[PDB]
Amino acid sequence: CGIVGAIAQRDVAEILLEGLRRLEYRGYDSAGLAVVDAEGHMTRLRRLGKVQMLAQAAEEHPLHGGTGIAHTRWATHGEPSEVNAHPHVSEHIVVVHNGIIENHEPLREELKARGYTFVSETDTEVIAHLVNWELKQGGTLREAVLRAIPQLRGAYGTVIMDSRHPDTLLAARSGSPLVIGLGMGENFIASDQLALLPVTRRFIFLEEGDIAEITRRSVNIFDKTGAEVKRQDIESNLQ
Amino acid sequence: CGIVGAIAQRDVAEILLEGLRRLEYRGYDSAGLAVVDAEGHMTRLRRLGKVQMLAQAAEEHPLHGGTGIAHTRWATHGEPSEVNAHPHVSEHIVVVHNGIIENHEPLREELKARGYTFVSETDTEVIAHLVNWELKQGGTLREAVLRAIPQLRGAYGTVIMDSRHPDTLLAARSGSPLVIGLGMGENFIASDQLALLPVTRRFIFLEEGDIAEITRRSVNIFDKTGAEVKRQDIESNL
Ligand SMILES: N[C@@H](CCC(=O)O)C(=O)O
Ligand SMILES: N[C@@H](CCC(=O)O)C(=O)O
Ligand code: NA
Ligand code: NA
Repeated sequence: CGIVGAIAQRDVAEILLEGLRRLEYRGYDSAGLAVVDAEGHMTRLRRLGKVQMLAQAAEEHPLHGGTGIAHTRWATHGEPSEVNAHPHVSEHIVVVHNGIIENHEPLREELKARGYTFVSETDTEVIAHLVNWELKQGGTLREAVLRAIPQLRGAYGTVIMDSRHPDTLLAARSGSPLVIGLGMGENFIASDQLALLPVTRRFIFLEEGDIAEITRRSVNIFDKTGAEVKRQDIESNLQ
Repeated sequence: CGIVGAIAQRDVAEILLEGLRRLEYRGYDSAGLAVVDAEGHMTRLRRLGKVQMLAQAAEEHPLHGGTGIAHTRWATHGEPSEVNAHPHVSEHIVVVHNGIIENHEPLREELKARGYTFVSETDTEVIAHLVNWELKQGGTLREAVLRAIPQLRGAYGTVIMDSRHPDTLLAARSGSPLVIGLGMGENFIASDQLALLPVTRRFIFLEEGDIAEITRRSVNIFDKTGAEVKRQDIESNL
């Protein structure tokens, strides 16, 4: 239900937690985050419960790394539990997701035949294993995500990262909002601009069907056929 | 003329240079910056001429480090030259300064007598040598600055760092404006809030006579008797 992501030189865990504090929708049930450092070391922490519980856990095990994604969940598929909380993983592929993957069943079956173990009951987890699958077929994360997204049906927003290549985040808007926040030598993404105001006031709103490749220094947006599209940045005057 | 400073986890050179670009409208003859990394390695680059010239040189000497100060100068003491541009140094003490130190002559002679060599013709350089002097007497950078400031007369603002302890910046407002910009796990300072808008919208204005010690995580403000004062932070989108 709430997504925040960041790709920066500085540690982003505190920015992600502050973003989640700004995305605490009535009835959400769990929260989690994953950060990866420059050497590809990933730390993921999830909790059934409130962002404050996650924040307290993060205080104990300080999470270093300039690339990360975080999520508050409002469960639709799978009961609230830490196992089902986001980020979900498929080895090096880490995903957070808002909305629903309608065709999760057939997809889950295909991936199971490809040798993938599902550990959660969520529709989300199919996104992770599928991008893992596509990436195995060769190409960059952007290319794999371009192949993946058409296979997914439903109303969703997702941000994906590959812990082996922590210099890029991929994001796709396909029935649920996402907005990019532009920083200086760092970039952010959230499902609501309100999450990002502490660190930037300049935004690019993704449009329906947009897939964005975000690095510390560049934002490149494409549609599903892989065509590059131009989206305007705007300065927000909200406090 | 324009001052920008930053103390962050990320490299700050780009933020400093952008801050200077935002200050060019005030006019200036030279500009410079200094950044220090976590290990105390200081890189200083100065140019007679435009910020764009400095930014170009920075592109060849990519400056790494999370603590730094930068300045555009409008010369009052000493002709425009790279030697007279700030930041000025005294070994590990590095200073940028707006305004004038009216009593620079007596202090310069005093510090010359004390063994310092002045490389520049600026009043500014006395600040660097004086803080270096006071620090030799013992204490923290904050303590040394508290002892230095009362010796200076003039209408000025200054930001000071010690490359040996890159986790703190000291700033003193004594007749020329300075504003702190509050970030998340980083803090900034400038002579004009316009310099800081790209990175934050929350500010604390230093009041006359305030001496601030700024770290990545905290801002502690004192008066000249060393008393802690509380200043209000305000949000200001321009
Ligand atoms: N359907 C996903 C995401 C729900 C949401 O948008 O929070 C889940 O149940 O985990
Ligand atoms: N008096 C100092 C500072 C001038 C300024 O405020 O730019 C100098 O001449 O370098
Ligand atoms: Na869709
Ligand atoms: Na004064």
